[PDB]
Amino acid sequence: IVGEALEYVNIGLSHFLALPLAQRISLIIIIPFIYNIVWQLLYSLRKDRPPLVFYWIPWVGSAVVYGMKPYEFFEECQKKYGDIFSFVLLGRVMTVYLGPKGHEFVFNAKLADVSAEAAYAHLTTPVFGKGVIFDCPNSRLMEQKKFVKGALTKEAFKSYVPLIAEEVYKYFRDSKNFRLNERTTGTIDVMVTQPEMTIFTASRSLLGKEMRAKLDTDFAYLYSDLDKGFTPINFVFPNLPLEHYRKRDHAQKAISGTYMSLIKERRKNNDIQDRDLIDSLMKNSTYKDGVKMTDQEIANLLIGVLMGGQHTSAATSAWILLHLAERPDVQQELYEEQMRVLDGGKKELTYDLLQEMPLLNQTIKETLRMHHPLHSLFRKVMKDMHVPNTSYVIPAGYHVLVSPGYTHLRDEYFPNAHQFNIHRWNNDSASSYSVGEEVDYGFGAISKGVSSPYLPFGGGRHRCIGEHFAYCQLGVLMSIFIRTLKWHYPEGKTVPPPDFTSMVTLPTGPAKIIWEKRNPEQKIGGRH
Ligand SMILES: CC[C@@H]([C@H](C)O)n1ncn(-c2ccc(N3CCN(c4ccc(OC[C@@H]5CO[C@@](Cn6cncn6)(c6ccc(F)cc6F)C5)cc4)CC3)cc2)c1=O
Ligand code: HEM
Repeated sequence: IVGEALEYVNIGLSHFLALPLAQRISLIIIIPFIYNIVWQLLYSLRKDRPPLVFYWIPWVGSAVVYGMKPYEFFEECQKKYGDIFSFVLLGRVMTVYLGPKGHEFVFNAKLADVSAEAAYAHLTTPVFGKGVIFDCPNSRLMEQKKFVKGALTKEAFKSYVPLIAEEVYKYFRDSKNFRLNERTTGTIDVMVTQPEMTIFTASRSLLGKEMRAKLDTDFAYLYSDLDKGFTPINFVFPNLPLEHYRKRDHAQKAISGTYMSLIKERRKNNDIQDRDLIDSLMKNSTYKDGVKMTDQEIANLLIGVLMGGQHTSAATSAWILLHLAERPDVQQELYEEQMRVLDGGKKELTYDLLQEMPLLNQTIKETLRMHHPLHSLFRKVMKDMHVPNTSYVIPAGYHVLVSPGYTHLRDEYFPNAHQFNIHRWNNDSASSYSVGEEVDYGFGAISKGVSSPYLPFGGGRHRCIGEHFAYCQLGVLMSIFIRTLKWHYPEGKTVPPPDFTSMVTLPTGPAKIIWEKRNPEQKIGGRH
């Protein structure tokens, strides 16, 4: 008889429940630890699954090392399993596909196969507000990107360039970090100066003079509040009853409220021109089904667009300054270009003249290669995906992770990849371009192929639409920096390592540089 054993299960269950609440808790710990380790070992037997990176702590997965040095993580994984592999991240299984084929597999994936908004909505909806970007169907996103692109035209850029220049000179004149009319040399932290320069120039151009004027008041503090709410933690803890989160939410309401105030006032004046992104969205934000964006959605879309461009651009100009700080040879070469194109500084900078500064654009290009702001782009897998030329199947509920920034740093695709060399882009200074066929997902014709090893602006339906705005802003900014100042490192200092745990791969601060005026007696005019 074995029925005596079935009794003994029951008995065992009872004897278990009467263990001391000390031993019983550790069992509550030690059991999932063992099952996890067992499940992985069984998972490796499955060959329609990409290799899974081993980990001890359940749920947490490889979060720590991935968070701290994702490119070094990816390299070790790549050496062991090749380009396709999975790892556990805070409850989620990420399947990484490295290299150009990975770009193709994720960026060009079927709309039915993956979802970005499913990956990203928690990160962004709390910050931007409802109804826009990733809080709406992909088809709504496609048209929003079309609306915003409508204020990012060549003629807009011609009008923005002098507005941006004015803000940069204003910042050199009035900021305590510079004060060039009073000081001929000084030390700055680029992680302090660049976010300020960035929001000032982006506000003035995209949002207009009134909105820029508000950053000169206490209202600036709300931007700082909202800004602090744009962080990776939102991936895990989007909302939780703390101080941090209420300021953020308050800020969102307060800032969207201000844009709406301006919007409603411009319409109640028939004062709707072609100045800024606000005018533009007012005139052009009706979807194809005839539904119009609400004033709230318009305001929210403004916040999203300003916030995203804030962090990518601010990090990029910081890195540019940092790399040039140890390359007086490159500052020198850039200065010669400025003198040539602007006739010794006589000519006023314009959008057309910016396009005749290939070395400057190449410098932005090379900084975006060495410092892709977003080291990992995500999609949630919605339908089972088979990985071509493999037996691999990525089951729904997984996430795919693509990382062009990792490929940016591979010697195979960029010789001496960890060397800053703007001349690798000689006669190839364009922000990006297509090597063949194009396609349109609803916001303009863009490259069909996404196989370039250089993809700072992504590709496919979720491709950036800010690239030309960013080059315009970075271009004006760096053209004025170069013409006005030389700079270098404090003794024994050099380019800092990136902080891969922040929203963007900004430098680990404080990252200080020492500036000095090229023309000590040059004064910046205007009232203050
Ligand atoms: C827990 C213990 C801790 C210890 C120390 O290990 N740890 N362990 C692990 N980690 C860890 C691990 C990983 C990370 N992150 C990985 C994910 N990252 C990330 C960032 C942004 C992303 O943005 C998605 C969209 C794309 O478009 C944007 C952006 N944009 C594009 N153009 C302009 N803006 C956009 C678009 C349109 C708009 F209109 C606006 C927008 F914004 C938003 C996607 C991914 C951040 C870093 C951080 C920390 C830890 O910290
Ligand atoms: C150096 C500057 C920038 C870089 C490197 C950059 C990079 C990117 C990348 C990689 C994506 C695709 C994300 C994904 O596929 O998951 C993206 C998307 C996007 N970016 Fe940018 N970006 C920059 C600046 C800007 C600016 C200045 C704006 C607005 C003025 C902007 C607005 C957008 C928008 C609207 C999307 C679409 C997101 C989607 O369709 O899912 N970006 N950007």
